[PDB]
Amino acid sequence: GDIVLFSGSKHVEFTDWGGTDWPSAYELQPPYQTMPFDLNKNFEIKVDYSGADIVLIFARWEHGSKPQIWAQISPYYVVDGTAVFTKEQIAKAYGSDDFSDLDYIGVKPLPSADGMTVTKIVASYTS
Repeated sequence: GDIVLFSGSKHVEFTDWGGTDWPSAYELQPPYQTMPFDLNKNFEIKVDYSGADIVLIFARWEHGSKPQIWAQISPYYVVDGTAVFTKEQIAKAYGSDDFSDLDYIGVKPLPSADGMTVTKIVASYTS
């Protein structure tokens, strides 16, 4: 299956690492929002974007003894203005493919004069 998480034209301005705030094109908080795709499946996240380089963040906030995970990943690869992020890649960054503690998923730009525009985000299942 292919699951559209967003389609349209979402623009994010972010011209440098100036502030402590870091704006996103797309965010999910699994503990708080019903999920549009199944993290347990072998998935890839595909993002059609332009204007800035792009990063996917899987994060777990710090809770007692467990540290904050900020699994920021560059695309597994980019093709044709589409970034592809894989579960295996995400898992390697996150430390595991156990997402039972996952607090945050964010798609974010790196600094850009023009800002980043996302047109489509798709989760597809791979096997």
